[PDB]
Amino acid sequence: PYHPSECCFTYTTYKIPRQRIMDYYETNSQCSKPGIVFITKRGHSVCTNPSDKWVQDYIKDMKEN
Amino acid sequence: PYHPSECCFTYTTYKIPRQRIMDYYETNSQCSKPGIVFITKRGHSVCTNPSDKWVQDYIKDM
Repeated sequence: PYHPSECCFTYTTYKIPRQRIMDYYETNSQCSKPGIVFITKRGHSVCTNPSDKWVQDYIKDMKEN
Repeated sequence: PYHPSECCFTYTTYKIPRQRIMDYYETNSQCSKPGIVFITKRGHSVCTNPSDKWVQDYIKDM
C-alpha cells in the first residue's frame, strides 16, 4: 500500500502508430498533470496528452466490452 | 522523461527492517513532494519520507 504512482511530466508530440500499441492506463489523479501512458507491443511506456484527439480515439478503439 | 516517472503521494509511517531492503531511488524532482523509494527483497517498492531518520540512516549506509 506504499507503492509509488506513475506521473507524466511531458507528452509526446508524435502520434504513435496504432499497430504498435498494446495497452494504456491513466495516471493518478494526484499527479500535477493529466496523463495517458500507452504501452507498446515492445514494452515501452509513453506519456501522452489525454486531450489529444488521437489519444482519445485510440482509447475508444481499445474498448473491450 | 517521456516515459512516466514515480512519485509518492503517501509515505509509510514505519521502519522497514534493514535486512529486507535491497535498493532505493529518489523520486523525480518534478514530483510535488520528495520521496525515497526502497526496493525490498520481495521486490516491493515502498514510498518513504526522506525527512525520517531511519530513512536517512539507511540511505547513508547504502
